[PDB]
Amino acid sequence: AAAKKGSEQESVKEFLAKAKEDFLKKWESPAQNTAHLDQFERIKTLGTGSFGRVMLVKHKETGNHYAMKILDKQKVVKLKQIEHTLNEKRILQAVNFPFLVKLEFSFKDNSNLYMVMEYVPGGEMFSHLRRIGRFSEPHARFYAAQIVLTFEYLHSLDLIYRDLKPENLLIDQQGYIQVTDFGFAKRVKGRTWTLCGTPEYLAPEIILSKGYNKAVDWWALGVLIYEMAAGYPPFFADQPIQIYEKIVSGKVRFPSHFSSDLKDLLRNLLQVDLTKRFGNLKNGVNDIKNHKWFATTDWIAIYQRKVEAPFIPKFKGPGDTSNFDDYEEEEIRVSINEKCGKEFSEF
Amino acid sequence: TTYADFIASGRTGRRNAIHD
Ligand SMILES: O=S(=O)(NCCNC/C=C/c1ccc(Br)cc1)c1cccc2cnccc12
Repeated sequence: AAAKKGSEQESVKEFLAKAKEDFLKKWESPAQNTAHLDQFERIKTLGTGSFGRVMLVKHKETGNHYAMKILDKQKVVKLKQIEHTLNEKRILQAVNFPFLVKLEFSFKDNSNLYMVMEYVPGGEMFSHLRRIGRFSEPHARFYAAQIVLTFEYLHSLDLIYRDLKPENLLIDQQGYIQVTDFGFAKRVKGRTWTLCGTPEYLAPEIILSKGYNKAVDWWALGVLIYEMAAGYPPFFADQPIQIYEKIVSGKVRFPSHFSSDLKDLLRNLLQVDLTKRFGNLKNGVNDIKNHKWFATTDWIAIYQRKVEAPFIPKFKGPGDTSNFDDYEEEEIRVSINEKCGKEFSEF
Repeated sequence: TTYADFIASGRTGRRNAIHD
């Protein structure tokens, strides 16, 4: 089944060729400077990172709500994330898939870069997962199927995503996944070397400074599925170094409640040996799609959003943020002097 | 239990990406 090249495979191939045509046009001529800060009313912070924050905003002219990522150019420079930030915007403006958050506008001012994306009101998978404890296998399977199709899409465009984790997956009003955080996404044919990601999710080849490819995203998928079904990651400790020792050791233990199909899938994803890792073999993504654990999954129905979600987030009208944690707010200051102009000229 | 060890650990909150 995993090797068989049936008519279904040709349909996927057909779809992906058209998707690549659309992507390359936007890749080669990126949208730039498509809004201004004063067009948006800033409401509330939805998340924070090392070099900025994401805030709920309201677009004045339409009344639509969006999630606006505000990046401090000076902080980006100090953390040596200039190229990664250029990658993030150039890639996100060019992609189009039902499980990828849309970038609606982007622009910059003297101080900051801005990416205005669709607001996804159901909150982070992380929040729901921690609160509930763990997801059932059918629940985790539903989410995992979306990541599988999303990685099939991204990878066909020569993109590596490199930051899969529940914190970067939002749940929409239909209970479907929206992948956010393209900060480490990169278009690369062949090999790359940057040590980036999140410790619990890093493939062993990343931590061992080997040079790596899209197979790191499949390993990260193994970590995500494990964490969703177990309630904890397959490699955890109090400090990152300790996590890395676990990751490289080649040993993984599964909760006693894991189905034997689930265990088998995870052994093939959390496979240190690249000649053996699912997603990285002659059959590519089909080794995953045709695994026993996914027997009940109808891939076309998932793509079409026809499958009933295992839960719908509580929705209390537009602009409601009760699915998100509260963060300290800080006034956006725009310097009277342009910072780091040369470095971000293409943004 | 592994779950109890996880809940008692310092990494059950949001995990930051590593840059440098
Ligand atoms: O609030 S988020 O940021 N949650 C997803 C990632 N977890 C929070 C991390 C935020 C963050 C902000 C700035 C940097 Br620099 C790094 C991380 C977030 C990001 C992008 C789009 C969103 C759409 N709707 C709701 C939230 C959205």
